[PDB]
Amino acid sequence: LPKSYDYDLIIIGGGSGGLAAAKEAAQYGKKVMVLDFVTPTPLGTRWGLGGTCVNVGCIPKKLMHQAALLGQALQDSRNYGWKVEETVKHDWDRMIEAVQNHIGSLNWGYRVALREKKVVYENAYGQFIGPHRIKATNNKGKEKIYSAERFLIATGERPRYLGIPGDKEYCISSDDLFSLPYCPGKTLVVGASYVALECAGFLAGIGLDVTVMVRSILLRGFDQDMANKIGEHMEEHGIKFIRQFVPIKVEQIEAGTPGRLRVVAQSTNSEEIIEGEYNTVMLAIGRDACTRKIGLETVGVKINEKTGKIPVTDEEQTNVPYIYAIGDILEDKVELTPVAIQAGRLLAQRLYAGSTVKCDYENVPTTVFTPLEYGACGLSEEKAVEKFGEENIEVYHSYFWPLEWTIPSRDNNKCYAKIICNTKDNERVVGFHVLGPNAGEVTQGFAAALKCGLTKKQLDSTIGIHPVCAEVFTTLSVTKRSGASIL
Amino acid sequence: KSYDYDLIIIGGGSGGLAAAKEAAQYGKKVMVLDFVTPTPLGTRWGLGGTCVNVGCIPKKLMHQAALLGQALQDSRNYGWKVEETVKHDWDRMIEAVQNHIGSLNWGYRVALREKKVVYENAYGQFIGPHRIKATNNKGKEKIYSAERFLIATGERPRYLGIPGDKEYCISSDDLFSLPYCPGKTLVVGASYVALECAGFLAGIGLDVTVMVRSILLRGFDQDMANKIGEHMEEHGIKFIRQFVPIKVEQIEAGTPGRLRVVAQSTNSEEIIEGEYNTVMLAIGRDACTRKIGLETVGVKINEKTGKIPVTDEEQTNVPYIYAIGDILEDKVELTPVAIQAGRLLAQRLYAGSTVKCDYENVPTTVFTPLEYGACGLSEEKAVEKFGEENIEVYHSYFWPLEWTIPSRDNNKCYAKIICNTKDNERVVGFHVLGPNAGEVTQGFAAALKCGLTKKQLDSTIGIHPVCAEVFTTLSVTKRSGASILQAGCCG
Ligand SMILES: Cc1cc2nc3c(=O)[nH]c(=O)nc-3n(C[C@H](O)[C@H](O)[C@H](O)COP(=O)(O)OP(=O)(O)OC[C@H]3O[C@@H](n4cnc5c(N)ncnc54)[C@H](O)[C@@H]3O)c2cc1C
Ligand SMILES: Cc1cc2nc3c(=O)[nH]c(=O)nc-3n(C[C@H](O)[C@H](O)[C@H](O)COP(=O)(O)OP(=O)(O)OC[C@H]3O[C@@H](n4cnc5c(N)ncnc54)[C@H](O)[C@@H]3O)c2cc1C
Repeated sequence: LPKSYDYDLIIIGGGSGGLAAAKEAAQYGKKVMVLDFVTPTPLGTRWGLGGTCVNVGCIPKKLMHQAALLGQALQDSRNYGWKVEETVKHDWDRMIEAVQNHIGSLNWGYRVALREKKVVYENAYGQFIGPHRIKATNNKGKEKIYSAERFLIATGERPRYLGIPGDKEYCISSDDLFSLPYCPGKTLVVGASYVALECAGFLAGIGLDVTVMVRSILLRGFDQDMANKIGEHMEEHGIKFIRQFVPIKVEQIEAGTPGRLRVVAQSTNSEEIIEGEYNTVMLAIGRDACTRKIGLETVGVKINEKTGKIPVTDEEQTNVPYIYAIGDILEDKVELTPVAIQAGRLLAQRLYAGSTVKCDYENVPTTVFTPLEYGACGLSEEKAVEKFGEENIEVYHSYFWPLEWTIPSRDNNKCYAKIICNTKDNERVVGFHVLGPNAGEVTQGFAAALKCGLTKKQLDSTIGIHPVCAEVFTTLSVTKRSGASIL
Repeated sequence: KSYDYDLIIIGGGSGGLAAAKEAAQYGKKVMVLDFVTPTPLGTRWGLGGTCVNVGCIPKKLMHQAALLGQALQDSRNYGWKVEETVKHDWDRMIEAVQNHIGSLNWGYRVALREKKVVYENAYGQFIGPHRIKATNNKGKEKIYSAERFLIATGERPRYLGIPGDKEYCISSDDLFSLPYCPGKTLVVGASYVALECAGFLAGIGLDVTVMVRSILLRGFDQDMANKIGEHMEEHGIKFIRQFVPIKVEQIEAGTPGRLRVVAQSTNSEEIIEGEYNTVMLAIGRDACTRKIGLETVGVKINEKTGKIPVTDEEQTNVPYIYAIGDILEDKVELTPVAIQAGRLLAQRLYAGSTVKCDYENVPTTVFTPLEYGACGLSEEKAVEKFGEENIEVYHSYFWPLEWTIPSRDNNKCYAKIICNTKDNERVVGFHVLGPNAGEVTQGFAAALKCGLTKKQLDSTIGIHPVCAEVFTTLSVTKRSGASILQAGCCG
């Protein structure tokens, strides 16, 4: 009668948002349970507690990015006086081992964090079966049913495939790459998402022959001027591109570790068809919300059956009152770990602690870890013009050259900076974009500045820090309208 | 009213060249005098100022060489097949650093020619109202008149009045061009210069020691300072605390030679002595305001400190004479600040701008082995100004993803913001000890210019996985008592 459900809250999904909400909730003394299960990849790769970010996302992605940056660091050191050979060899295996070992340490940590906070953790797949009731199936098949006063859906997504011959059977994806047991060799990454380019990037940085087949534009959604510059930088530094082509079939010329596959691709506007041979073929074309097979119908949760995303209120509530959702699965939000975490944390506070602070998904900063990092926050130049009108938007930009690059004598005028201003609003800074080293580190603070209503005037009154990249933003004086060169 | 120039600028450094260029842009006739008086050992350098030749630029570049050494070690675990120990070539480094400086020197000259600014490589001194004498290198003098003057003369490495220093010791001015590897070195003092150089020299593979009179980094937050101290000590750099040297003597000339430093305790009658190959003096700097005939024109300066008191518009007591840069009294001794002032000043005069240079919450970064960025009040200064009870301090440790594979330095990086509870917990102080601290600090500075509040900070989302994000989620205050050991195995 008065709440005798099994738990005050059940969380489907032990990833970024999941674990965040779990911990926050436990802190206010609620009986919480977290179900987390990892469904193997078509090739049978699986991993521990943590979510996408910990095992197959940010964490390992960044670390390999770093291995690539360090190779560059080995070359840069020659001119600064370190006596190193001109060509240093890299060991895939040694790397993966190290990365997987860190991951393992994180898996275990999350497990312990849960135990310590008195949160029950079942490594089982969940699916609702009826109001306030869920079924959990473990790895052996054994099932059990639990009731709970509320539910949080934090299930995340997974690498999408092409419906084409040979993919699930021969191709790998983000899920497999970070634990690959052999050097991928001549690789072909397919798609032009953040993931696509980031991986093509580190793969090239560690010495492999890489090619990237794109269907249309690079980084759809991101500022196109910037994207194109990332493209250009990648192309100038190894990575080869095949533009306007989608593959139609992949066939195994020979199994191995790695083997040899042949990819047959077709033009997206010609009847032209090509074919090439590669050791590995990574599919990085998009990801699919894990919202379909969890029996949402039995409980009444309305999801956009088209996209897979779960519409939700500004408080992360679904149509069904006692069921909430956060994370990648949300519809029209931001598909990033910190967001998932913020939502999870604040939601729990809103329920179990009287907080009334809603997660703010506006001008969420982001960074794409391509060989030349790109950081960003706010409107792209396109989306800015559209929203306020070409006439009311001023664009201040400038190239720049990292002091650290002068001795090695490389890449002058590749790094780029631009802010977007709203003339109708005291030249408010509505867009912040930076292409260059340590882009994430540079962007974080300017994000807190946009949350404060940074004005070009106030920016101009800030003094830069010399000599560091980030200062280029304190002295932007050339506008794009003007016409002046910044080259 | 028939003067030779609309403006004469003494000093072709950071603020000098900035005002020069800005003024020329509004079509005024401008002249810049820049002369470099050698170091007791006779080192000299081109156009540019302290920062270009013997400051920021070469300082950071070497800091970088030290970081790359660490990058070489870090690369092994990420799979790169590198030796355990790589040797460093001092000569090759300096040649490269000096080559960049050179290109910068030339650059600045061309920038002046192109903007139609007259450059005289001569030392200047006022001789009487609106008139100055310029003495070149050979001795030949000339006199010029101008409707207004800008004093942007900067400072120079200060010495100890003690036996053997000017004769056997090097300073920031010499180090960046040193023609030989300094070998076992002893750095005297604990200024940011002191620590930064001790830092890179150690990072490059040298035996380094640091003799300190009292506290490290006087002026900066002490909790932070101490942490840098501790980090340096734990990573090579040796320290001798509470000791000032009393005499330095050459046990044997050479490249480098061998010197013997004799030092006296600062609270005991104890005296010690050690032998070193080089001895760098980094105890402070002196304002170049004394030998420029300021009396002949009436310019009033603080005769004690050497600094020139000035208005909020950078004006001296003498209306047609202005001053910017390190020289100023109670300002901020940083290149970007000199530049801002110089630029804005020229606009105020020659363009009707009414925008004054804002010296409040100027961000800064001490490039020690573990960088330290900062902006606004220190914790100490915040407490004093608003009262212990009204100050809340949010802090946390953090561990760079980049350092996990090489498995090193867990919980060394540290972050802390100071808030004023009486003012919607405004963020009055921002301090971060970790990699790329300048890059991390720059943006939060623009935030403080906007009145960033802890609430607004909390509403900002972090970028993952990046160091700077630790600031978006500070929940532990110092008052509370909670421990902040953030990162063992997880969270
Ligand atoms: C290659 C790659 C790189 C990325 N890089 C970054 C980056 O640098 N920065 C950033 O912010 N974001 C990055 N992301 C995105 C980030 O990983 C996601 O935004 C974040 O992980 C979403 O957290 P989540 O909890 O909502 O989804 P998830 O983290 O994926 O949590 C989902 C968990 O739920 C489990 N699960 C699913 N269904 C069930 C069920 N029915 N029962 C039990 N358990 C279930 C899943 O197996 C999974 O472990 C990256 C993603 C990828 C793929
Ligand atoms: C080792 C070191 C590291 C530093 N690192 C940093 C850093 O990382 N970031 C930062 O912001 N700041 C740094 N600084 C401080 C920065 O260099 C100064 O704040 C800045 O250079 C001051 O510019 P200025 O024009 O006021 O003086 P200066 O730049 O030094 O310009 C002075 C010029 O005037 C010339 N001159 C002097 N008298 C005469 C005369 N009578 N006639 C003709 N010419 C004359 C001098 O030779 C000199 O070239 C550092 C300083 C040092 C010493």
